[PDB]
Amino acid sequence: MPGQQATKHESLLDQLSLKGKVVVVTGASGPKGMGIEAARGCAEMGAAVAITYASRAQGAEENVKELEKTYGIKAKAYKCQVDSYESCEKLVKDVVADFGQIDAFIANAGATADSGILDGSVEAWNHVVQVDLNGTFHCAKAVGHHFKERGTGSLVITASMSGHIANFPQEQTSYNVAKAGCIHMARSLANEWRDFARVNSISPGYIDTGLSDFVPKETQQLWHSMIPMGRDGLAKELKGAYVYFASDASTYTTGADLLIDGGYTTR
Amino acid sequence: MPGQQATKHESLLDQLSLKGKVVVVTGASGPKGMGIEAARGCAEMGAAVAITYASRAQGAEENVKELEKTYGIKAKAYKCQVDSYESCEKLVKDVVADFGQIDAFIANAGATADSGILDGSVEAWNHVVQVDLNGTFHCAKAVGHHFKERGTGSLVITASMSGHIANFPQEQTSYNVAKAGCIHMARSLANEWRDFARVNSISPGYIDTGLSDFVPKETQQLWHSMIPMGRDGLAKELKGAYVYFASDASTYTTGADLLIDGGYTTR
Amino acid sequence: MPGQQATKHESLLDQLSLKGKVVVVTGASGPKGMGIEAARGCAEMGAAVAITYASRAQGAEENVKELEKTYGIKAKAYKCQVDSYESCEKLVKDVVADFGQIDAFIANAGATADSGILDGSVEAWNHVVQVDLNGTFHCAKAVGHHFKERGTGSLVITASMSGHIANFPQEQTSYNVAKAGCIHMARSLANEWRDFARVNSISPGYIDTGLSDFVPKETQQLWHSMIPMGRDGLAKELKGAYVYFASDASTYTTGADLLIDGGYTTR
Amino acid sequence: MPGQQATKHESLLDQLSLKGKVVVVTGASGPKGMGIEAARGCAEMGAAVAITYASRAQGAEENVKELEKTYGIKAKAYKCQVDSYESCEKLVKDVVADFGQIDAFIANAGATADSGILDGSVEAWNHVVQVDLNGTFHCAKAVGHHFKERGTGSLVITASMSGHIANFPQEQTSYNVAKAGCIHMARSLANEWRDFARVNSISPGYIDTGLSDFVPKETQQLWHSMIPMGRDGLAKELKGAYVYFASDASTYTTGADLLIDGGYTTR
Ligand code: NA
Ligand code: NA
Repeated sequence: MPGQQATKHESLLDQLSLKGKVVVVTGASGPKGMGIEAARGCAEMGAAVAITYASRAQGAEENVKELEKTYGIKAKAYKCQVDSYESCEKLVKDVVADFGQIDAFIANAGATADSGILDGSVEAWNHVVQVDLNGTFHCAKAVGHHFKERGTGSLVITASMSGHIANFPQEQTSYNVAKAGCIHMARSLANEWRDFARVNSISPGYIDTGLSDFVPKETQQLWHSMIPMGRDGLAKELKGAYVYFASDASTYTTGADLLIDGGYTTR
Repeated sequence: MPGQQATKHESLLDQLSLKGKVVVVTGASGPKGMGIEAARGCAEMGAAVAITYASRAQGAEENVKELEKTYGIKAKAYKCQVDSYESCEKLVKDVVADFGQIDAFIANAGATADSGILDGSVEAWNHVVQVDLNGTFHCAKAVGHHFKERGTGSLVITASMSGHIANFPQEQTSYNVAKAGCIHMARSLANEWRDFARVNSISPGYIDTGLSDFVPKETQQLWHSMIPMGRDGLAKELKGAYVYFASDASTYTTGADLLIDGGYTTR
Repeated sequence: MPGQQATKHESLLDQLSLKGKVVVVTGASGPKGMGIEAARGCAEMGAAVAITYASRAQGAEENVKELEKTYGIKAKAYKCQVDSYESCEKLVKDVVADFGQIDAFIANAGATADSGILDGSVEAWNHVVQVDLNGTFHCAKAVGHHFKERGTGSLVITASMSGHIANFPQEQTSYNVAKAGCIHMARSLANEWRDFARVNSISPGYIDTGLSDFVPKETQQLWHSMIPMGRDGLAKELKGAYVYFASDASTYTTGADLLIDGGYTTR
Repeated sequence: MPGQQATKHESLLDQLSLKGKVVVVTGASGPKGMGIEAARGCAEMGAAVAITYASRAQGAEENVKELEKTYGIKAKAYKCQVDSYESCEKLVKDVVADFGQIDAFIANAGATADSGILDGSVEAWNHVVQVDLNGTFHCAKAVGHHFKERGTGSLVITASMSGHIANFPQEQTSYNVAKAGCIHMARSLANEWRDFARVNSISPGYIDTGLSDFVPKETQQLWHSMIPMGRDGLAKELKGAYVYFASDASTYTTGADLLIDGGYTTR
């Protein structure tokens, strides 16, 4: 396939449709996460969906059941520890073997940092990066081989607004740096794979996935006052961006990043 | 504070659907241009579409007849000179009476520059600025008032990668600067209208709109060798983005810019 | 006459030195301010300095007297209404008639905005854009043709972080937009003037130029909490950057922007 | 002590002076490299420099010899392999002993890649990030502690234009990614250390330092044609920027990036 071409579709619903296509989502283990909302939308467009869990399959099995029944499409759960290259390789191999191919891959590494560099140890730095950055790389490396052979593919990397600015008042430089590396990785691979696959990143701001409770009333109040919208966003508001990049609705969009932060980076 | 709330739809198809809504597109009087494709996509989403045209009511009318016939929705043309605030004002006055409302407004003004500032005259800069910058500003302000009442709205500003880098080898700083202004304008307004409307910008790259003949095949190859995908975009590859921002599929995205340049900015 | 080569100087003090050179500063006209602190730093470098005043020439005369009696260099004042091309072109014709040449040009457009797009009028938008955006275009266009004849030059445009972000809680989109246009204008012009001059820009944050008394203390305490340095900056903190771009200390720096905001945009 | 206080000097020269101060440069073992030129510039300002070498002890010795001859300042070389945190911890400890203190730190971790993500091995990715990104973190963390101890300090991180774009036609995503994290490391750390030190980065473009390995002549022509200035930069053209961020001539500038690429990123 001499380079990636434009969509032969004039119809918008056809550009968005993922019938006959396969999409893998590394998140998709919880009930209201960025991951399952990515799987949700993709399934809604008619795509067979593969989803991964880190250590506990339970939540991931209950999602596969939900995705099948509600959207009536083939879905399966697989284990994946993005921080292990062997695990991500196995992921791509088992999926391709079960689904026959992989058209789009949505990677998501969400380890958080709990301090600044000075207060934090080296191990803790290394960890957030290994998982958040090296984790995304493995995903890309593992699936990029598949894409090059098929002469097609869309890689969607979940970054973060934290890849653009540093959150306040929480100190998490390790996390912000791995996220920025993630954003640029999207631009660099977009170019490296320019003949066969598209690469884009989405940078979400504060999104509630059900763990808002574990946050002090003050802390949240301060954050909201910096978000022009004045409220956290929801994962279901991130489903459109994911399908948008995984489908043929962006056949000319590669190496791009879309901040979904309620306007936080506007100030 | 709060301000704007998340979509009421869990379904992504319901998020994109523009049924029961009004969207106006400027400069959509051509066959295969960024403008019409933005109206086609929206119309496909089942929405009432109002388009505009600078001069010679020709292509606009045929588009109107064609948008109603293949999509079954209400449409209507309107003569508008974005470089005039009175004309935009009148545009939003009329549309609002024939359609009852405007939910989304897609602003487009692509006058171009054929020289640098040293070679161009002051008048040549004034014209590109007034049309491309002040015009988009005329659209925003005129619709802003309307949105501020209904407590809802989405303005999508069609910027350009030229607002990011300076094109080579053609000299067109006036055009560049203008678009840059539109890029940040949408960012500054996302903040200003945080209580009632979302504002986002799309930065297209080299889009073949059926006028490559007016450009030296030598120039194209040079452009092509700087575009990772090695080709020009097609306005249809842009409809998804316009529809993405103008609908309930992006209720937490305000102040964002999406580059659709085949990867041009990547290098 | 060759092109744009690296400095012939190995010593840093030699690259910074503006001995034998002529620099023009448009903002200086008062005892304090970004403009005056630029002239002083350049003068301290041994340059011949020409400064401008919008009117109320007395203040510009005072400064001229100071520079010459403090640094022992030659200096003079001229009137320039950056919003008038002819004024800027006459500004260049005069300086050169009296100085013989212009090596560096530091353009400053001071127009401020006092409201958002909705409350402000079109007249108000136009003014700020004409003065802040077009006025800088006028400056560059005026000094550009001279720089082209000599095969050398250094244009430094004073932008603002407002061109990077939207100030909070005051609404000043026109200003922010004009400022964005200016950051990109220096990028685009760095490429346009690539065979003869360099073009860079400075994006200062909150600088105590002498009007903090007007801004409510409550508002000033809010800004301060959003600046990691937690204070306003001082114009003496700008002269370092000014001589940097205007002197041979940056013969390979062109098309870049230097943020001096106390880490404001960092968040 | 509201965060960081502005320079007490009004004189630029007095602000640029580094007398009574100590600065360390990570890799100044060559004759015309970025680091030795940073070390000269600082010396010239009257600083006691402390350069390091990974293994080139003899090379670091010729430099110390020279730095002491021409500038008659105190200079000592040390061995440090940035990918080792232990080696950076003992770097600081040692310097603090021999010089009593460190006022400015200039890190320059620049190992290269030579291939893209698909042809490259996992270890190859790991190596570049560990030295270029984790290497830089080590320096920041090792010296960070010391800065917080004196409530003063400047860290100048040498990133790279590759941190902004992706080099063409050579594939080096790992390098670009590591550089991207370094740029954002500077902003995030600027915010983290807001109470005792500034942090900034320089993103040089292509620089002829001494060795640019074996790259076909035709590729080198390709690079030059993408550099508006049309030439490689020299390291001596980078010294002004290093001294700028290292001294008091930049007391309100923190969290910023300064591109020195002959205008490459401009396009
Ligand atoms: Na570029
Ligand atoms: Na911010």
